[PDB]
Amino acid sequence: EQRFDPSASLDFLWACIHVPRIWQGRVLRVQGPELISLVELILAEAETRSQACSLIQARLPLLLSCCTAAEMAPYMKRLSRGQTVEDLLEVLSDIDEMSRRRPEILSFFSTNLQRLMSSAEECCRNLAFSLALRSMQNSPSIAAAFLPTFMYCLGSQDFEVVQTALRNLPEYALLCQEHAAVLLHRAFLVGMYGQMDPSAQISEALRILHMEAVM
Amino acid sequence: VDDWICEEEITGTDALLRRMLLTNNAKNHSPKQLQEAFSAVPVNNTQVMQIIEHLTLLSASELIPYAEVLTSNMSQLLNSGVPRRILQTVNKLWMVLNTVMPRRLWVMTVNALQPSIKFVRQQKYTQNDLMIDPLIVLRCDQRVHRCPPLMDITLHMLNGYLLASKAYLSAHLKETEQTREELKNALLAAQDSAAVQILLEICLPTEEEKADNLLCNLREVQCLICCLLHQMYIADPNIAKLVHFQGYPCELLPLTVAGIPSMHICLDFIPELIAQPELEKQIFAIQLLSHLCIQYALPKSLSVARLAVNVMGTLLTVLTQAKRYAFFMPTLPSLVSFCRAFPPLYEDIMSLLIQIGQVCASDVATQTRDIDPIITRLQQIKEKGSMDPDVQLCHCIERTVIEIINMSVS
Amino acid sequence: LPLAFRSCLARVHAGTLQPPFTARFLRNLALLVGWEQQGGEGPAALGAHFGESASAHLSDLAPLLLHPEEEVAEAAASLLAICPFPSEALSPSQLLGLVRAGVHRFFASLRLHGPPGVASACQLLTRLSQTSPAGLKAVLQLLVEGALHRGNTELFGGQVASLLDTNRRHIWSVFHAGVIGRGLKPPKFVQSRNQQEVIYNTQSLLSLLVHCCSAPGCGECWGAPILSPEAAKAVAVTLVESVCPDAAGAELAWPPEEHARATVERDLRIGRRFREQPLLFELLKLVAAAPPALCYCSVLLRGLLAALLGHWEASRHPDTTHSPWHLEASCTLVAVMAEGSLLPPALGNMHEVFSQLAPFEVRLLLLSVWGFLREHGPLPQKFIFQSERGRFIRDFSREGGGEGGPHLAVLHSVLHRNIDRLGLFSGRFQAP
Amino acid sequence: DFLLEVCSRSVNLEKASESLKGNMAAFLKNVCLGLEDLQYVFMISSHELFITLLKDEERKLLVDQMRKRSPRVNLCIKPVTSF
Amino acid sequence: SPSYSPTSPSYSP
Amino acid sequence: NNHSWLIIQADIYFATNQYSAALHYYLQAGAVCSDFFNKAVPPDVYTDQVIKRMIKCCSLLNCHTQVAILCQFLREIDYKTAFKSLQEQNSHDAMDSYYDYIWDVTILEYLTYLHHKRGETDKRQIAIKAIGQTELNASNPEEVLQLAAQRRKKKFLQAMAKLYF
Amino acid sequence: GKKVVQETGIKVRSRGFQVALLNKDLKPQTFRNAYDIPRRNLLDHLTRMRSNLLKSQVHSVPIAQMGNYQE
Repeated sequence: EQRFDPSASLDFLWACIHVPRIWQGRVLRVQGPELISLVELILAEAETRSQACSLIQARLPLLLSCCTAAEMAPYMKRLSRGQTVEDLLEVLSDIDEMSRRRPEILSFFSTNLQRLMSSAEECCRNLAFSLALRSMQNSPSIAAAFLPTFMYCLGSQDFEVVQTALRNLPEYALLCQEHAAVLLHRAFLVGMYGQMDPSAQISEALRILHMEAVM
Repeated sequence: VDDWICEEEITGTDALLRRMLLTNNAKNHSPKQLQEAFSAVPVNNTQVMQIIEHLTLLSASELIPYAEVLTSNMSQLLNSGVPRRILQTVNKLWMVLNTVMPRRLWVMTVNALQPSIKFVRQQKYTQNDLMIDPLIVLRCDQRVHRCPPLMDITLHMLNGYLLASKAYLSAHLKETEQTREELKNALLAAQDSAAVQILLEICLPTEEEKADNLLCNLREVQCLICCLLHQMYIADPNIAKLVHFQGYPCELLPLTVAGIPSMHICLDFIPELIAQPELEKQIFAIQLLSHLCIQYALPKSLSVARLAVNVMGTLLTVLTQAKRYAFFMPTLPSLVSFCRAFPPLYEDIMSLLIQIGQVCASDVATQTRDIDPIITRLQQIKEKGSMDPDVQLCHCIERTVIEIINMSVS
Repeated sequence: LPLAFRSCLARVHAGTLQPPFTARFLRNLALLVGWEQQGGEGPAALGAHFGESASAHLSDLAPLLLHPEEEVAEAAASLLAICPFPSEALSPSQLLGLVRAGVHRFFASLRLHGPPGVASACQLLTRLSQTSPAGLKAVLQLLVEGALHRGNTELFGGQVASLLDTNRRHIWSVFHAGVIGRGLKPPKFVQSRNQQEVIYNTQSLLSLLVHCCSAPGCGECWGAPILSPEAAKAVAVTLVESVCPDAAGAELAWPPEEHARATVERDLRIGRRFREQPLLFELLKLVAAAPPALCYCSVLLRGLLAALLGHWEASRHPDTTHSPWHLEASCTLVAVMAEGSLLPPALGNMHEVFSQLAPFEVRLLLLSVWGFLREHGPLPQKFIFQSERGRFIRDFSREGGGEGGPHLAVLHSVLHRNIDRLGLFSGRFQAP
Repeated sequence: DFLLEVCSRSVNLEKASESLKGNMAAFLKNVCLGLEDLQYVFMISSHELFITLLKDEERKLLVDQMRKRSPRVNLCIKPVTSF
Repeated sequence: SPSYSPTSPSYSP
Repeated sequence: NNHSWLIIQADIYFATNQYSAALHYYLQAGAVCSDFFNKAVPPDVYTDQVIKRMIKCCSLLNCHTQVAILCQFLREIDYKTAFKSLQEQNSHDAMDSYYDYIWDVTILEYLTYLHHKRGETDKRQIAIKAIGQTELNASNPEEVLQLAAQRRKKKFLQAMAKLYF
Repeated sequence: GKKVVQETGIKVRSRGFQVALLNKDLKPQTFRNAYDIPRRNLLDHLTRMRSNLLKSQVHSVPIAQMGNYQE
């Protein structure tokens, strides 16, 4: 209901927040429908002034205060059916040279690199992390798709997998940046309830995350 | 100075209003008439509005006969529904009367603001009694503690009697002379510290009102008390050092740091306070530095923050398990503020948090546990009583690193 | 299926798959594994191996018992109760994690849902106890330790602004010279739990322990499976380590009665521990059901007996009913030692008359019990494994004076002295 | 059935007060809980004392919460075909 | 000095 | 559950400086040979080499009180390594909470001296209380001492099993 | 005798400051130093100091001298 004048109402609220007895010698919480009624009161003030945006900008502090794939098919088949370490290593390396040539081909190998991400032995697992992070350096949308396999590698029973996930932790935290709280929390809890010291990696990730946080 | 700078002229509006309104010669206004207005059992606020609004036009020399009727009816002004304008006007008239008759007026106001449970409750408070024990002025009706116009009056009397007790003690010392200087200085320092501690306990949100933090009477009382403490810390920083060595509840710490601008000198003795043998002093020093680093991000504040991190790292290896719990449960939230003020401290804070967490997981593994947090090493971010202290400390470590990561990501 | 399970559990252990979908996946997998286990033409034609593929992820499913969401925890429990173990073995890390998560789930569901809600955890713990003797020892030790913790003991009836008003209260010096401590103590920590729910929580715990302790695998329609003496020995040693951990008198044979004043503090600690936790008596009754196992609780029995003897020393009451806990503890102690066949049936029946005696007669009777256990001793080599029924048997006749030769004299003298009240009880203490 | 018949002869209904009835019905519930075979759960649940003692609304809850312990699962195994 | 903020401008005589 | 293969895996992890993994598999082998450390671990599985490598792994994880406890597992107690590790002040293993697992009077004497030297009066009182136990008296008749050592071995190894898996 | 006095410190490590300890010969000069007064009894000690200074510890004799018959 438009019973009250919006100009007098907003002026009264703004003066009630800024009573000089409250701030002498030196932030009010409102409910849901209260904040709603405030925002269409501000809108109603905007339309009754429109009969520009300066008064809306002046009322903003109060609302702030109240609130090709065909040529890669044999490589897919060799990487999927690789049983020995020799076959997996040679097909991962063969992907690696032409990824250094053509970086866009790595999107076809995404989930299969996710499978090789938690590999038991060291060289193809490190190569899987390298090729994966190279794939994610291009498209940030790929970063959320590697979250379950990265948190699985952090919480894996295999200790080598945990170490190689912790080594690539700051690069992945930089690449993802919307799941970085859960990632660094998992890294800490792996370090805390394990016997690892990921404080250097977590500190570097937190520092750089702060550096693009202040931008 | 506050009792003297009020006599300074502003714009000539008061002399103009006096000349244009006091010449109405409506001489019905009198101490007897105002007393009859107060003493009405069906009390009307309108008549006392009219009388004291007329009284504001009077000079201080001619407001003398109204002192008794103004003071002795101040107990009725706390009676749950007295309008704010009556209280503000009475405070204004008391401030006017303070410039011409303060030695009498303070005694009358102290006698008026007693709880009055008994017939008198020591109405024989003399000036000598209040100069002997200035803390008498804090033994008021206890409804004044949420009445800001009477907090102004009682803080004025408290500051005055605290100043007067020094002169009284010097006079008694010279009279009884016919060392004791050290004992007098210790008594004065302890007296001011006790006054500050009682004032800070008044600022606490008592549990009767606990079960809008900005538009309440408590906020105005907190601001008045913070102003008085700012003046007293400026007058004697040793009182601030003594009070922070004594310590106050940590709920008052954001209020004292934000509201008292002279709290930045606490960084001078926080290195001294953190070296105290008692664990509570070190806990309070770390909690105080936590808010001071947010308020003032100085290079010396960073140096003291590094010192506090080193002290916590050393006390991790000095304290026993019960002492580790009792020390690290209050001081762990200070690390979030240390990381917020100083992003270079990330490496030290995270290494310290790894060390505390790995220490505290080991004695979790030592005894059998009702909830076993070692299995729950793979947990997601949870939403923001009889549990084991070690598991509670582990959850505190996890919560603090959660807040640190959330703060640094944002 | 292995790839599908790995992808699902990777999404579970990350922030993905919000817990309603986690619970749905877990209970659907439980439905699939159960459906394959009730195998007809369906599971045979499909050939899915749901249980075998789910067995490869027990290290991922085990932390889900510790999930804060209740539906996720109970779905994980229902899955793990029927999911087969890996065909090769369980790893010690895997087995220990499964047992720890299982006992936590058991106590959590006992606290929350009561006895109806513990079925999945009981089934999982029973299956884990039958994998290996190490698994059985782990299950029993962690169950008893969790049941005797400061938490989970109320389930089984176990026991449990100064300056402002200081100035407002006050040549006007204070009357007192100081304060003794920190003022008055808080008015205790008294609490009350329902006796019925304590009884049935105890029944749930002891039924799980009996299922773990019994030998799996008609032996008559009225017979009972034999409780394994090794499992009850594990319960006995974790009882001894939980109650009296120091075990300076850990040798099984009993010392002279003059050694009771040497260990008053330890024995009073044992007695206070037994008073605070009534579950300890039930655990001794469970141990005593297997005959050789109560020999390993000899330190606990001797300590409780010496504490009771010290109580009956100082009892100035003319009768015994003014000490109800001590009376029923003496009766239960004699009943357990008779049930575990550390006492002959004639000497093991004196607990029936304990309510009709003054404290010095029952003290003398317990001293005669101490004398018999000195002369005979609770030793496992006294027990002969009767392979006909599979139970160890203590034959007191072959020991020599095993029917209480000199020890029944004090009992008969006590009956004779109080014959006006103990006359009708004379049939319980006959020679045959 | 011997346990149930001892349960019947030792209760003395319509004179046993609320204390014995509640204890005895709780015992019947908790011995139903420990039964691994569900036919035994109907064997106790079909007894006149079990129906008489508890309620008319929690007996159905108990029998469904025991039926859901080991549910019967039916699933189609023939792959889909729109022929 | 307690009367001046740490970030207050310094006085150079 | 093949203890020899678990020992081989632990040795492989120890060779590649994976000390936490090495402790994990050494404790897995010890839990295999006993029944989760309910019996004594046979000396042909925890030989002096295996206990020494567990000592080295606990040293390189800065769990120095665990080093002191594992030093007295050997046939002759290695007082040199225990005294060297107890002097360390960067510990990650709940230092005074593990003093219950120390049954040797000499190590506790060194701990009391070390806490008195550094002014750690509370840990000094804890160590004095640990020495002041009648079951830990060195003049106990050689079977009370053996059972005290065995029960502390069982409790400590179960604590390490809980910590590392 | 009287030539060997021991004082200890925590010696806070960097990753010369020290943390003081509760000294046995603390000798709290509470009537002469206001910093020695605990907050828990600040008001009672305050009014005791006020009574002491105006016109209006002891009995901690070390046991062997508290029953001095001849002295």
